Amino acid sequence: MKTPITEAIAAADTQGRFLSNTELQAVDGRFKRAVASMEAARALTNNAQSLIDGAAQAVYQKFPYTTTMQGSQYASTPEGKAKCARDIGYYLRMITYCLVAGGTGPMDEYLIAGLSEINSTFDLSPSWYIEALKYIKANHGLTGQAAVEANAYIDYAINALS
Amino acid sequence: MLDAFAKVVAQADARGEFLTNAQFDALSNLVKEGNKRLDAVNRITSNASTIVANAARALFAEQPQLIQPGGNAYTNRRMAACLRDMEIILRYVTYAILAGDSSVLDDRCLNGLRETYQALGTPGSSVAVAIQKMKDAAIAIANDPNGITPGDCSALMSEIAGYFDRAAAAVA
Ligand SMILES: *[C@@H](C)[C@H]1/C(=C/c2[nH]c(/C=C3N=C(/C=C4\NC(=O)C(CC)=C4C)C(C)=C\3CCC(=O)O)c(CCC(=O)O)c2C)NC(=O)[C@@H]1C
Ligand SMILES: *[C@H](C)[C@H]1/C(=C/c2[nH]c(/C=C3N=C(/C=C4\NC(=O)C(CC)=C4C)C(C)=C\3CCC(=O)O)c(CCC(=O)O)c2C)NC(=O)[C@@H]1C
Ligand SMILES: *[C@H](C)[C@H]1/C(=C/c2[nH]c(/C=C3N=C(/C=C4\NC(=O)C(CC)=C4C)C(C)=C\3CCC(=O)O)c(CCC(=O)O)c2C)NC(=O)[C@@H]1C
Repeated sequence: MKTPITEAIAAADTQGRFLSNTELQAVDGRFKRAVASMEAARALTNNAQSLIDGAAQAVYQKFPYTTTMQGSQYASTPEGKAKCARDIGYYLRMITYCLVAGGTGPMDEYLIAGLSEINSTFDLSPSWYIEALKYIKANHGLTGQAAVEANAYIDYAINALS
Repeated sequence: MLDAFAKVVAQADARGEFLTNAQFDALSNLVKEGNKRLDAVNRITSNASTIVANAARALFAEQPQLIQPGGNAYTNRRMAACLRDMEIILRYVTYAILAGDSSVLDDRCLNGLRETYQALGTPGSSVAVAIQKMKDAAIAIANDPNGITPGDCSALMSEIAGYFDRAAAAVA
């Protein structure tokens, strides 16, 4: 989709010209930061379930009715259960992409796009997620600059959820 | 469009799964060879003018019928449009290179060009030769040992050649 690179190659093209020096410096910086972001990405990848199933309860616990209040949009069924589970993972699997990609581009085109109508139409409370997000936001046990990066895309998501 | 990083993700997403250590590595390693890739794009971008001028000089000395009255490249008018063409193609390779993915190239350049020259009655095989010539020029320069920190680029250099070839097929 859209990354610091595609960004630059885009500008040069829409101006019908070869790449600028700046744009080049840009990719460089992109690469220079990549390191931490990547390593970060892996760490999250290696802690999928521990986080998914983690934030899982976090939402089931804070908002209990979603365990009994009968309704398609509720986890009061091995179905909604599985689904609210399917969903949670999706988000995680999306923040990593962003790290590996060096930008938000992947979330924008796969999840962020049309997020409203979707939550709307299927009746899905945005807070439902911003809660689970919070969970991971502080249980990914990251430090240094890797934590910087993750809690960056994390907020971005929260942002788009409000 | 897609860059080498996005590509890997797109695929991972299709199967809706996270990246396998394999994938992470592949990518991290690319970042490693980063610098090389940039001297690459830079060096080529910096000589676009020369690269062209020469591949063309060649091309026309090789196939001299295009400059004979009637030759598809006859008349300043067409000569210009020809060069413009080349430069255009090169310009897209550079993008592909920087991206480390032919995505862009194909989409915004290669796609249906084969047909284009045909409709125009432009020898699609003679356009392939002009490209080939640019690859050689382009590579010699990108991979030149002078003025740069000695190290290995054959791989990147092969990768580049691919994009060039990829395009030269699309028309021929
Ligand atoms: C294969 C192309 C040839 C080759 C390349 C080679 N280059 C480097 C290292 C560097 N390249 C740059 C260039 C840039 N960095 C940027 O941010 C930008 C954008 C403005 C550019 C153009 C830099 C700064 C370096 C490192 C410093 C240096 O010059 O030593 C290497 C070393 C790579 C590395 O350590 O990762 C190599 C091997 N070497 C060859 O022998 C081929 C002819
Ligand atoms: C979990 C935090 C809360 C919750 C979730 C819940 N979600 C659904 C259904 C859907 N979720 C999505 C979301 C996406 N689809 C996508 O393609 C993407 C991008 C990668 C996203 C983010 C969609 C489209 C649906 C509907 C279709 C489907 O089944 O996938 C349900 C089922 C709702 C229903 O009406 O059947 C549930 C229960 N529920 C909770 O109780 C939590 C608080
Ligand atoms: C030079 C290698 C050979 C050659 C070329 C030649 N090409 C044209 C005209 C066109 N070339 C293109 C190609 C592109 N236009 C674009 O915008 C892009 C980027 C996406 C590409 C790749 C097109 C569309 C044309 C037609 C319209 C135009 O001029 O832009 C000509 C002009 C022919 C004429 O009859 O006017 C020529 C001569 N000719 C040769 O002999 C070489 C083998």
